[PDB]
Amino acid sequence: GLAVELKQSTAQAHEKAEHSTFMSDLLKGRLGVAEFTRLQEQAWLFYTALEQAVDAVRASGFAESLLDPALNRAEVLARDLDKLNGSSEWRSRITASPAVIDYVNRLEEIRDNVDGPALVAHHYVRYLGDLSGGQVIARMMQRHYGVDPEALGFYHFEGIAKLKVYKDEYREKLNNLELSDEQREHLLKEATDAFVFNHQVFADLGK
Ligand SMILES: OC[C@H]1O[C@@](CO)(O[C@H]2O[C@H](CO)[C@@H](O)[C@H](O)[C@H]2O)[C@@H](O)[C@@H]1O
Repeated sequence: GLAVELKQSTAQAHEKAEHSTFMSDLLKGRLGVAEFTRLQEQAWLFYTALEQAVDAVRASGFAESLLDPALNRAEVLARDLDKLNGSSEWRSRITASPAVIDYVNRLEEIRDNVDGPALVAHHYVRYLGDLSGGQVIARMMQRHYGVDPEALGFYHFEGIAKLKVYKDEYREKLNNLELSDEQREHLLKEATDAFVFNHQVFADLGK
């Protein structure tokens, strides 16, 4: 099944992502609200691009049931940033890091080429992450740094009642997605690329 193969093919990349110095220090309480805010600013950039690609692919008629609009984060994230930054000034202030430029470039290639299988790979890596370790991240931003949960809306999925149930549903959708042999190979390859982009985002954030 695709869901298992995806999890296995990306296991090494997941571990490397999880143990990046920036993410490691952030989660262990060794940084601060400021760094979490820098992370969320960069995320707003790549989620904006991700969700444009999602919009394109869904509109094209591919992976429709997987591409649940309830997952959209860009507007929720903008409200978090308004809270974290104390105004909407950040919008005209933020600059993409070199890793984010590469990530956004890939996502815009996917969008404009309407590369459905690639988009699914990117969707899995980000959204299943948010529904998973993202829950731990939100808890630890509050506990380590006193971030108000009003500024952690990113990690809350309105009108998803049960996260584990949702993820099992998601994995079943992956398993039933019709793919040619090369589309499947491409999806798997792109999933590891997606993890590597995130690794590079964290590396730039650590400096
Ligand atoms: O579980 C998430 C993800 O982590 C991986 C590799 O990083 O597995 C590691 O962590 C698991 C628990 O979270 C352990 O059971 C496993 O032994 C360890 O390698 C991936 O396999 C997994 O999808």
